[PDB]
Amino acid sequence: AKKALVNKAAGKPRFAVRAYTRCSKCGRPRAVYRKFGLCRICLREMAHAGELPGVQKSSW
Amino acid sequence: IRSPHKYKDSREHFEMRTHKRLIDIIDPTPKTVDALMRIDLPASVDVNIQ
Amino acid sequence: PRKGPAPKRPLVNDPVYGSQLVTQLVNKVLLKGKKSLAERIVYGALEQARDKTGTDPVITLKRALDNVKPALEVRSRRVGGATYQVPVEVRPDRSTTLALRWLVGYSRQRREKTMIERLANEILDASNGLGASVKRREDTHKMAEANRAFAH
Amino acid sequence: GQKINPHGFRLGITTDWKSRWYADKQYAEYVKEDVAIRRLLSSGLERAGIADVEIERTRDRVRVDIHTARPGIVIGRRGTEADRIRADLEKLTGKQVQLNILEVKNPESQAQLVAQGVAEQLSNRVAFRRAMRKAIQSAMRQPNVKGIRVQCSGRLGGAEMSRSEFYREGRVPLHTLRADIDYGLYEAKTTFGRIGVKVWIYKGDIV
RNA sequence: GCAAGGCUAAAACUCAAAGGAAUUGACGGGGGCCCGCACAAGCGGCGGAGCAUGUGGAUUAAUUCGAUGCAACGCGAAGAACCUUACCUGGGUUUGACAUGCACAGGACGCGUCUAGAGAUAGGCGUUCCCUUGUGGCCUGUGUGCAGGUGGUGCAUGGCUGUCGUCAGCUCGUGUCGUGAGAUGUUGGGUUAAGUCCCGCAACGAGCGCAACCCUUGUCUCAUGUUGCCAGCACGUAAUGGUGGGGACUCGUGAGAGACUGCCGGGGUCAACUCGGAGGAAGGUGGGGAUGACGUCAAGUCAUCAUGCCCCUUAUGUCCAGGGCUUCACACAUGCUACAAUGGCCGGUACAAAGGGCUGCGAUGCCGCGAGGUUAAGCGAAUCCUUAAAAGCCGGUCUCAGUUCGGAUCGGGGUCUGCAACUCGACCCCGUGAAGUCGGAGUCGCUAGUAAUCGCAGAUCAGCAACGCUGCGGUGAAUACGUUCC
Ligand SMILES: [Mg+2]
Ligand SMILES: [Mg+2]
Ligand SMILES: [Mg+2]
Ligand SMILES: [Mg+2]
Ligand SMILES: [Mg+2]
Ligand SMILES: [Mg+2]
Ligand SMILES: [Mg+2]
Ligand SMILES: [Mg+2]
Ligand SMILES: [Mg+2]
Ligand SMILES: [Mg+2]
Ligand SMILES: [Mg+2]
Ligand SMILES: [Mg+2]
Ligand SMILES: [Mg+2]
Ligand SMILES: [Mg+2]
Ligand SMILES: [Mg+2]
Ligand SMILES: [Mg+2]
Ligand SMILES: [Mg+2]
Ligand SMILES: [Mg+2]
Ligand SMILES: [Mg+2]
Ligand SMILES: [Mg+2]
Ligand SMILES: [Mg+2]
Ligand SMILES: [Mg+2]
Ligand SMILES: [Mg+2]
Ligand SMILES: [Mg+2]
Ligand SMILES: [Mg+2]
Ligand SMILES: [Mg+2]
Ligand SMILES: [Mg+2]
Ligand SMILES: [Mg+2]
Ligand SMILES: [Mg+2]
Ligand SMILES: [Mg+2]
Ligand SMILES: [Zn+2]
Repeated sequence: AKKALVNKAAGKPRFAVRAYTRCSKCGRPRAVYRKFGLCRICLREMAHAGELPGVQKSSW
Repeated sequence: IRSPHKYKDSREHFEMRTHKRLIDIIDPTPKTVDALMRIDLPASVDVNIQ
Repeated sequence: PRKGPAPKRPLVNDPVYGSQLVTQLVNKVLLKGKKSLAERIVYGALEQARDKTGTDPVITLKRALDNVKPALEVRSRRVGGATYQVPVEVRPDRSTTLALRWLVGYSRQRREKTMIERLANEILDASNGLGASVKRREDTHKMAEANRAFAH
Repeated sequence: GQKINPHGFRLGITTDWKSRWYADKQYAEYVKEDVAIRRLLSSGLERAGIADVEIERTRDRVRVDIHTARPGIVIGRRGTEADRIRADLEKLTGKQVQLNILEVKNPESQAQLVAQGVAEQLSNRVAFRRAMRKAIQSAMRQPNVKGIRVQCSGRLGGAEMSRSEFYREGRVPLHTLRADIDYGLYEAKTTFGRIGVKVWIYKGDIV
């Protein structure tokens, strides 16, 4: 994303309903999980690297 | 979705498990609670006292 | 398939009428997994047949099946610049399957109100040799007869 | 773009997590803190040759473990660069930081270090077909290395068409779960762009 | 030479080749063998109707950008009213929303008021701490290096992904044969799901693949007993294991056993292996998942990110308010609801799994026809809520009708979220009651707990998901002769 938009999201906007979440690592606006604060991509690389405790591939 | 773009039918699943046990009912003996609070454990295990 | 025949599944006798014929009938009527509903429909049809003829319902059903079971089918094939029908024998279990399918299919499109009485009427007409189910067997036999030339 | 990450495939079977803690409500900001820590410790320490960073958080106390082949550089002028880094981490988190550099025994049989060295040579314009071979020989001259595979891909020496070659010694059973396959990935910043370098090191099945 | 024509036989001009053998592949409407919901046998659909969603085209100030046979089109988007947003109109700013280097000066900052659509601007206050004594922090202002760019090139790239295809292949070392490209091994006879394995052989070995190790479901043993269970006693409120209690049953979660052609009969070079039995919860890979070799498509992505070159720097940067991304003579694609009696409606009543919950779930009670409102027990949870599963079963009614089917469209009145519901939210109530009576050429999925059908949950999320996606359980079939044809 653009740094202006990242700063704007990080700030405190007028009309608190305007607040939205971006990826904590790359700044993606879409597909951001609340429990990690990461987008699906950054989640996938971090989980494979093992930098996310408790998370692992799922088979059943 | 695995791909960074446009391949919806290829996906990957992830779990996150939590294990829970030791709801033991040890007596509130003041000398025992001494050991309970002075013992420190791995951080990977979370412990709570009720 | 290509790797030989597949195992077929077995069926159990119907409690009220100790036959597998009515079990096959309920499995032919069954739709959407409503097996209890199919059993209700079949039981009602058999009871109406019994109350209209006096005769034992499964005996009436066996008579109807014997009436509608075919002996020669007409499997199609292509040889050169033309395709034509080839009459072949029908094995017994396929004949029973095909007869039950014909009965239920033709009773589903009878001009009456409920499926119970539609199916009962179709069974009675078939046992008497009058119904469209019997007409279907006769048409099949005529087509198998009018193509004996291609019995290669 | 077809093979699974070797570490992720065996995570929880053979390989282990690089971050250890438990946080129910404070999960997202622990993640946000760790990513910033990892940017910090990746910046400026490239000369130091960082192998892997492990993070430990124990009830409002952070324990960071770094592994490298050259702890002297990370420490600095006998405890000055290390103190400056610890001050940076303290400013970053606000929680008291315990910083530890241990050692890296064999920066020859260790992927993410072999890969970093190869990428260094590529950035210094060494012939890739020679850098790859010397890295492979150095790795196969190690105590417990049943095999290695090294792959480089990109413009590979100022070419116009990007390509990808790879060499192989020993056996590297990627599809086997009971294996112990270390993985390493690094990118060389050549004057013509970026060049990916991947290393798979097989160190026998299991304990 | 009767003729057809035969015989001797050039040049201009033009091309940089034309050719002969043999090799590796690819292909054939060549041959042999084998396989796959490929066909056949069945079951249910789509193509016709209404609506939802995406796309082409058209339109528009803008309808941002990307994806385009299989392998684009409920795709990027796991949530476009503002925000998101990258587009349009207009209003601003321009060392900048954000980081550092070099040169000055000393509060930065916060509170409140007015003007404004807002961005921003001014009225006035709190204040320069740290020793702006000097170093420090911070900041302006001037600038200056810069920052910034969802601007270009996916045919310069990394990384990530699809696809052929979970198809069974793809290679190497030494040796041998050939002038050589190369070959052999990897061919031949059997066998397998498999380059799986056996028997032969100028080949002998190896590697990545296959299989196996991992998860889950199916049986049992041991350990264990709360928030889980209730057999034997008491207690039985209220029957809500509710209580004392118990280690019996289930269950929960840990460690193990078990399945290996292990045993038997027949076949087979006595070999691989195959057919059939026994015992077993399960028998030949028990079912399912994870797992994608060497490579191909200059496949997809410069809009996750990163990045080489190119380009902008009072603008292609950045802020804001309205609008747009939701248009509509049409066309395609994926779905949902139907066209009814194996049904609709009404009344009574039984049986799940898997998940979610402190900025939260709201049990109870009261109000409301209802969406909902209010009080509020308990609960970071095997203990509280979510929690009423629906198909199902019984009874009554409707009696084949464009209907007591269908539920689009439109009129009126409301609830909630949100600063805000016109463009452009969901839901509720009353009324309205359209097309549609089973769908041309054609075309799709599926071999068993499958298809078909019925509900439930989650992610994103203030609200929008009971038509999408990812899962969970309930009921539960019909067929497979076979390999001629596609
Ligand atoms: Mg929002
Ligand atoms: Mg030739
Ligand atoms: Mg051929
Ligand atoms: Mg067919
Ligand atoms: Mg249709
Ligand atoms: Mg249609
Ligand atoms: Mg578009
Ligand atoms: Mg498609
Ligand atoms: Mg789809
Ligand atoms: Mg907008
Ligand atoms: Mg490409
Ligand atoms: Mg081959
Ligand atoms: Mg060969
Ligand atoms: Mg093999
Ligand atoms: Mg395998
Ligand atoms: Mg291309
Ligand atoms: Mg393109
Ligand atoms: Mg980019
Ligand atoms: Mg760019
Ligand atoms: Mg706006
Ligand atoms: Mg759209
Ligand atoms: Mg109705
Ligand atoms: Mg009812
Ligand atoms: Mg009431
Ligand atoms: Mg009506
Ligand atoms: Mg009409
Ligand atoms: Mg009708
Ligand atoms: Mg048709
Ligand atoms: Mg929601
Ligand atoms: Mg839909
Ligand atoms: Zn991200």
